[PDB]
Amino acid sequence: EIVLTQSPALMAASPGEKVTITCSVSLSISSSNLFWYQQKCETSPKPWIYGTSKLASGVPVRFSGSGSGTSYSLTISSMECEDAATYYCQQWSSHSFTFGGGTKLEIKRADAAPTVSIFPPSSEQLTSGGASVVCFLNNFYPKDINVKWKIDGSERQNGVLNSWTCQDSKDCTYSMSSTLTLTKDEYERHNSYTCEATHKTSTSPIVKSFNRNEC
Amino acid sequence: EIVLTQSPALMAASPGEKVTITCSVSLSISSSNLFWYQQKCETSPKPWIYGTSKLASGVPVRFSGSGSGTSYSLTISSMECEDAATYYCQQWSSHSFTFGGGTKLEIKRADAAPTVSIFPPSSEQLTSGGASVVCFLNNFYPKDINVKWKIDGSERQNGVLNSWTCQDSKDCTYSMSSTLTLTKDEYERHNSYTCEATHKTSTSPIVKSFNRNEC
Amino acid sequence: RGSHMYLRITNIVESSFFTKFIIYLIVLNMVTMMVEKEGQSQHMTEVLYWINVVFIILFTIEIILRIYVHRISFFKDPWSLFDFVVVIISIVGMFLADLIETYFVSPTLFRVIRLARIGRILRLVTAVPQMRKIVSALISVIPGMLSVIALMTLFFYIFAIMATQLFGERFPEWFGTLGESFYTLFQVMTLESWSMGIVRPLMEVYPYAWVFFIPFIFVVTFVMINLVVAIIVDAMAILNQKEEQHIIDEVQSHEDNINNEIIKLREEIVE
Amino acid sequence: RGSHMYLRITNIVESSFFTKFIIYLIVLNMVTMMVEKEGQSQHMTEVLYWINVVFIILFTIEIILRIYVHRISFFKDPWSLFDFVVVIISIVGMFLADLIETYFVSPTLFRVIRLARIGRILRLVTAVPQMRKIVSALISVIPGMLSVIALMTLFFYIFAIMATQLFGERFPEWFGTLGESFYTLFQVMTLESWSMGIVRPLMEVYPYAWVFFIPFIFVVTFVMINLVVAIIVDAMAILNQKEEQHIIDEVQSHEDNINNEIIKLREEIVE
Amino acid sequence: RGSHMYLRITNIVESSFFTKFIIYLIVLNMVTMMVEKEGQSQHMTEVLYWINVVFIILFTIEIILRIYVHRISFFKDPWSLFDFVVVIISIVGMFLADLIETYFVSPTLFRVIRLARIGRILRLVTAVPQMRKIVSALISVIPGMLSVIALMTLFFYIFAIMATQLFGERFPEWFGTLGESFYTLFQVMTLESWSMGIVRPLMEVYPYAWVFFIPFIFVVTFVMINLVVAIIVDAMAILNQKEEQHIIDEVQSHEDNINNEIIKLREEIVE
Amino acid sequence: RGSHMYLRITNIVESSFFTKFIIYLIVLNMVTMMVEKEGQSQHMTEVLYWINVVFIILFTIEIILRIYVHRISFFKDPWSLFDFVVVIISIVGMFLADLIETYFVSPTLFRVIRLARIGRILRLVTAVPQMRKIVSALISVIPGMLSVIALMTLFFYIFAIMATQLFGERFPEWFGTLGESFYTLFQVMTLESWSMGIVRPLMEVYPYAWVFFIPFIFVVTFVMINLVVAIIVDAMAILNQKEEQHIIDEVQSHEDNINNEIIKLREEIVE
Amino acid sequence: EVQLVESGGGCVKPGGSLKLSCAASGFTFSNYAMSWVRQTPEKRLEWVATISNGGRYTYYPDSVKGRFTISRDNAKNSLYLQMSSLRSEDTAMYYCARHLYRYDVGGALDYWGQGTCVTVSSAKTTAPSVYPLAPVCGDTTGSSVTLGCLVKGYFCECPVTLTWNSGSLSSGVHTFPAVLQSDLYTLSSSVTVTSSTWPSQSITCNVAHPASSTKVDKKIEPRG
Amino acid sequence: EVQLVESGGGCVKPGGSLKLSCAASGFTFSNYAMSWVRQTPEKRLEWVATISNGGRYTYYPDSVKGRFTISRDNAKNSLYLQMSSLRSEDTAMYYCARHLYRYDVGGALDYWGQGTCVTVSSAKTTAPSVYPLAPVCGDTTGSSVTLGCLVKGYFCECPVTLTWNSGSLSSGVHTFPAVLQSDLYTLSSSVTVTSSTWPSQSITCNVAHPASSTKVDKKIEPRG
Repeated sequence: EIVLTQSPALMAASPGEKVTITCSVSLSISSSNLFWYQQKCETSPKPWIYGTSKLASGVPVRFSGSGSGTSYSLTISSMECEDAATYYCQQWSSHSFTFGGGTKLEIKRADAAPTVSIFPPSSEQLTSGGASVVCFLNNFYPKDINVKWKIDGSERQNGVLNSWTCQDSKDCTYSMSSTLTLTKDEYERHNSYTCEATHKTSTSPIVKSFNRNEC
Repeated sequence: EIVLTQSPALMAASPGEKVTITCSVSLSISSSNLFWYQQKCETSPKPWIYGTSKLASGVPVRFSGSGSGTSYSLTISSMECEDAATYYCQQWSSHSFTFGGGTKLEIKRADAAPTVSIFPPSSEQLTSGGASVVCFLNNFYPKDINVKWKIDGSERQNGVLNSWTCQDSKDCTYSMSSTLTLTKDEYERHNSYTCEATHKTSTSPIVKSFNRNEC
Repeated sequence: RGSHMYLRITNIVESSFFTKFIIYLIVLNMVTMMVEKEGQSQHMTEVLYWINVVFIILFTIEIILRIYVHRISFFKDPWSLFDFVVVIISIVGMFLADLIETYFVSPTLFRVIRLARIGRILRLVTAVPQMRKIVSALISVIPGMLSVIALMTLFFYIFAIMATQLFGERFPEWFGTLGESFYTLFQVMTLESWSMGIVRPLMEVYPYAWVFFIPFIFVVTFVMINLVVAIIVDAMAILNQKEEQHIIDEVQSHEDNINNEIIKLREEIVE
Repeated sequence: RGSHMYLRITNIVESSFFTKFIIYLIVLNMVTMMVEKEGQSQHMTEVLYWINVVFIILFTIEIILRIYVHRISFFKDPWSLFDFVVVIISIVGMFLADLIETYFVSPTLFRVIRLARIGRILRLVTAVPQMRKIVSALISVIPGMLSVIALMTLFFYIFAIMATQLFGERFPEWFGTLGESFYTLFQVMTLESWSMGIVRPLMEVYPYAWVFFIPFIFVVTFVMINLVVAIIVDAMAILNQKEEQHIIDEVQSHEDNINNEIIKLREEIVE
Repeated sequence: RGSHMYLRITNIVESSFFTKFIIYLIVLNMVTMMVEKEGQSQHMTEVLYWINVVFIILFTIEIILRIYVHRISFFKDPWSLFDFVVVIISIVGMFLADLIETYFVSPTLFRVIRLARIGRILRLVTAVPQMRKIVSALISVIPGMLSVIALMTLFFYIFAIMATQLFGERFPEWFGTLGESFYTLFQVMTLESWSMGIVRPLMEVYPYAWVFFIPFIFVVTFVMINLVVAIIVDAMAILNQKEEQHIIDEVQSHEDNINNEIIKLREEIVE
Repeated sequence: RGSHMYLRITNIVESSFFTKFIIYLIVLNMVTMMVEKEGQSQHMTEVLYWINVVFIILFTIEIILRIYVHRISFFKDPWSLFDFVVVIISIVGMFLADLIETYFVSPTLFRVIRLARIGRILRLVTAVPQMRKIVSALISVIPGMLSVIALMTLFFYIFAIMATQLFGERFPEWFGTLGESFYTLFQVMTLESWSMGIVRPLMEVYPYAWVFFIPFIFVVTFVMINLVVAIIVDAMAILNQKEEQHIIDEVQSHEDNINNEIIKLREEIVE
Repeated sequence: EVQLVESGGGCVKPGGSLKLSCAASGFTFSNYAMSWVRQTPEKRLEWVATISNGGRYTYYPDSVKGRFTISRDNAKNSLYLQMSSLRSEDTAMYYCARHLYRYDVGGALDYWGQGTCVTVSSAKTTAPSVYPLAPVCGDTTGSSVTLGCLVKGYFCECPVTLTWNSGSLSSGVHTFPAVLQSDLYTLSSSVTVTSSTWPSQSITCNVAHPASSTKVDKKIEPRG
Repeated sequence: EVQLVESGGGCVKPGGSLKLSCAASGFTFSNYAMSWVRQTPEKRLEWVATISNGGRYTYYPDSVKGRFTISRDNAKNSLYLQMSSLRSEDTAMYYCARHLYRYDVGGALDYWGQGTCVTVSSAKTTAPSVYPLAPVCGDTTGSSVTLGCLVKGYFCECPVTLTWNSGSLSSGVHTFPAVLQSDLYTLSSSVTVTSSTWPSQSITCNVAHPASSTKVDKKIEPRG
């Protein structure tokens, strides 16, 4: 019934920056009735601020909240990698809970070069009638990365598939997998394979590669 | 302060027999203050009767208890293999709990012949400087069994070791292991090994055996 | 014979013997209603059937006797009127309840026809003169309370409206409707778990909820106090009115004793 | 006409008919305020709007009539003054509350303007003569309580200071501030969960906490008893004062009856 | 000697000294019954044995003295009769309880023979004249309550029958038998957890259960109020009856003072 | 000058002005004791120090004035004696508490020296004549209660002995010692959680525990009722004694008015 | 601990019906109102039902009124959501959540369960083809080696689980979100380990897909 | 569920000191008195301490008076037994147990924890040598085969644990009670399985001996 809008939808804050995210309410509400939640990657939301400003039990005192009426905010005085999460504001009125859209905090960590690994299919997939060559790119940063698949010289991007982890909240590096799915023969009549992973740390691509006559 | 004595210490009841076990108290006590517990093999005791006669929640109604003053009893109207357990009476007075010695119900199941298996050491024990030949006797009944160890013709009982499970409460068969521990060379200069397991089902011993030139 | 038999029968029905006799019959019937138990012998049930039949016919002739003496006045004494109703209900509860339940079958009647038992307990009030006295005394207090009971009911209605609007949005199990609020305010009036059970949980959400319920407690306690004080001073007024007049009567006795002589004291001068 | 119409209109407004007529109008309006429900037809809402408009104009002419008869005295009877305020509020609550809430918008007014409903309930006290009587009786008791209520409040303040200082360091939800302590001591005075909920948990930490709260209970119970006894003996004093004078008046009647003859009894000797 | 020694001994036993002396002996014996403790020295136990032996012989001669003066009347004053019983029990409790428990051995006697202690506490009522006065005053109130206590008991029985039949099928721990129901209704009468503990759980299953218990509360509260009011107005009747007669006595004094002169006022005319 | 200055100063100290003046000084000092807060400015603390110093010297000259007028009688009025003690304590609490706590250092004194604050609150009773009146009235009721309070205390002791022996073996947290049992029986007397919290858990183990506590409740409730009734009828006796004599006085006035004429009515015959 | 665990979920057809169950522990369940909250795949949170602490009052948005029914059993300490006429809109993670305040049917949700997925879809439920990713014969430096597991061709997002060596490898693991191919999901996971545990069957990819009753424990065998 | 879990235990020297801990769940811990009960190696049960529900009263037999001290924290929902001047008499399984009735410090013990072992002994704590029992090369009929695990040379009876294939083999298992050799325990276990899981490392003997901080997961490899 009451919509909550959050700004920005994504924020990229340095470690040690003061961070502020805003929740705007389509009607004036009591500050006792606005709440904040933190959701980490693929876990349930956790309460974070009770009313506008009372931190939940165990929330680092670097967090604070302030606001009244139609406008509210959550602040971090100095962001840490454990703060990288989506934050939802929430209100209750009438007999309905409504939530804000969430704000995802990216923490702009320092760089890391991708540890790149590559895998031909196990013969179980060949006996399943096909192939999927896989490339892994662990603990890189930033998220922005190009993965690039060549198969006996020519690129064959037609079957490329990509999935990223979130910022792992261990050190906030990203990890990625890349897969090129192929037919039975599009594997068995080609020999040399590469994921030409080029990254912000590595304008020379890592070009992790294998040959298919040996294994 | 008040001793509880239980009779018998062991009882061997057929399936379907009415069973009665007695708890005798060195002083008259209130029937509200005498309790019974059932302990299965290597689990904690469970309450079984509250006061002299009120069954605990989930106790089969084939159980009953009766008594007063200095003498109390627990009865099973028709014993089942799941009843094979130790039963403890207990009282409380002054500010002390006291327990009876327990009565172990054996259930005299029908026979079963031992499935006999035998094992030479793995070379890890040989590199540990010794040997232990092991014999297993699974799902036999009764408990009474002779295990008998010969090592190139002669018996060498000097290192025989035996351990029995209880009645397994799955079907109330017994299982046993037997071990003969030997020096490094008392293995390596002898070839033929046997546990001459003879049992009430098997006046011909099972003589499960191996030779040591092959493995 | 005739009106002389009526003169004879009145001197029985109004006797202290007949009054006491019926009291013991009620006590004995009440005792028999304690020995019954679903888990009993069939022959015990048969014997109790015959005994309870004896009681119902024996109280039936009592009612007929009392009607025959008191006649037009019997159906006007509320006590005799109650005893008549209870005899009628107890006939139904033993010779037509089966004929009722066998057609208008309902699981309520197995619980409603208990009323034939409860009514025969209440006869122990109606028969005992000391119990009629105390019950009529208690009933006579009720008319004097009606204005303060009406006041309390109106205050409760006002607070129930407010409590529903203030707290019922978030604590509906306590205030979500006018009937929820009436019940919860009655609990609070009895002071039963009023703080730990109701108001402290409310103040987790409604910090000033104490500003509602503590003034409420004062109001209902003050009205309850004055209700009880009114009953005290009413009963005392009934007393003092008698003490007052007895003193006036003796003052007027003294008026008579003296002034009837002050009359003589002038005609005694005529000699 | 003129003062003869005033003489005519007074004989209407002060009539028992007009008094009773207005009571039924209040009861009917109170009933209509029960049938309203957010979940209702628009046409039912329109009909209830017209009906409530009929009531507000009908009570408006009643107020004007009462002002026209009682005039300068109308604005001095607290009962007539209350009825006037309620009519004014009930006009605002139906023809200007929208004009208010559309500018001074606040989520309190959706809860405060309920007062127009609550006020019209209270007219059922003001109109009924028996209810004015009981309410004025209750109010007249309040001045006599003020000294003992002030004493109880001062004792509460003293204990609230001590209980905050003794227990508020470790039980802040109960004693951490003077206002917490005032509330918890009021709970203890009502005996509500006083031991299992407060003092036994306190004695987990403060073994002699019973030495605080049990003397507190004795003090507040003793003051509450004497408060109620004072109300009883005050009301009895109002009675006994009348019995006393009625006896004196009859003693002085007897004084008259005799001494006016003791005069004659000497001039009757002159013959 | 003889009746002159009896005349001498009466002037001792009925003295204010002997009355006070025995009170202090009871207080000292009561104090010694506080210092005893299972965990004490054997020699302390021996010394306390001798001290308690001194008390029992000293109260024994007191009883014999009181019997020797009051004789046939001693065994008719309930107070002297109680003191005699307590001395007899206290002899048994120290020189035959072993001979009893060594044969009629029972774990009740270790709890029942406490009665010899409790009885010697109660002598502190019997000896103190102010305590006999207050206890006889309290006992004298009991006969006036019997009719209203009987009424309350009958109402409780009626509700206990109904509550067992209505709720005992599913809440047997509260209503499953007549004795469960009697206990739970007594809890409800005391208002103890009546809503949060009983009736709200009941209304989880029986929504209209409030229609049973709230009328029950009104009935038992109303009967309790009238029970207390009866005690008040009875005690006031005992007062007012005296004020009344003292006024009549002075009216009859004034009757004497005047009418004995209205006699003279005619013979004074004979001259 | 001299005794004429004493005559002047008495007409000040006993004036209604001086009485009222000191009341307002207490109220203002009590208000200043509310504005203090640990979390405050150092300069606010300095200002409050000077203000509180002004109060203590200003009440000091009040005490000296009252001593100078009332002299030997000042140290005999309990009210003036209390005010003197409070001034002495409040001097210690501001000019020697540091000198005390700096040597006899104890974490109790940070809690005990609060007494200087509490005493200055209680002066609001001692100064206000209406509050002295109500407090002396309440105190005067206490002597009449002592016999029934002693009776209740003895009953509690008897039940505490029995409850310790019956239930304390297995419920020591409630009855394991005489002091546990005294506290739990006091909770039961207040009816606080008496059934759900105490007796129902007991009856899990001691089925007949109801036979102890329900008779206990009846006894303590009956004694509490008669305690309150005694206070009512005592206060009424103080009233009725006056009504009685005022009627007798007017009967004796009427005795005078008439009999002094019945004297004349015979000497009037001598002519 | 206060704990909530949701159960039920998995695939349904449109128009289908499903009952979620939540088990409560570590608190007096009957003292608290309870809510169900959706999280849709674009991670928008949406509250879908509330029930009072005694169960006598229930609240819903108009998105689910009459389709859903919240219920509770205060003796079983369990909370239920019946769902009916299910639609692709209802594809979400459903969280059971406790209210911050006792008896309060509003305010905030202080504890949330782990959730259960619901996938309202026509498409055929299918089992994961699980393929080892044996590392390249090459540098293979043994001081560390990257190992992988490929979990392919299943449908519905979850309930699904992957684990390495029964969870002893609770480190060095990076599990990648499932992503569609042609109507079918592909998931994969990476673990990097020292040769002190590889080559051996100790590197088991423990993976389960209860939506197709499927579990396997494939081994990342040494390549050759 | 009502649950109790004891913790602490293991080996101590005579005269040593040890604190047992019991964690309570699923009931109002502060409403109940709690007891500790020994079970000595000859399986005699012996109650050793009781504490009232508020902790204010504690009870002991004269076998342990002054040596033991029972305590509780009603906020942590935890029960403790401090033990001191420990003797070989005190070698037992110790059970934490709840009383049948609330506040009752007597009566009966309605729920018992799993127990913790205490081994008051001078002898040196030692780790289990765990040897596979690879089956004989012979009949080996594959339709079933007996497999074994040998757990040898450790000291103190428990805490010890053995498990087959992380508990997936919750059937066909027979674990034999530990028995002394020369001052050292030998334990063994048997599992009989169809060749549908053997030969493979799936037959892992999962065994642990926390009293020597020891865990291993040895494989019953095919014999040759």
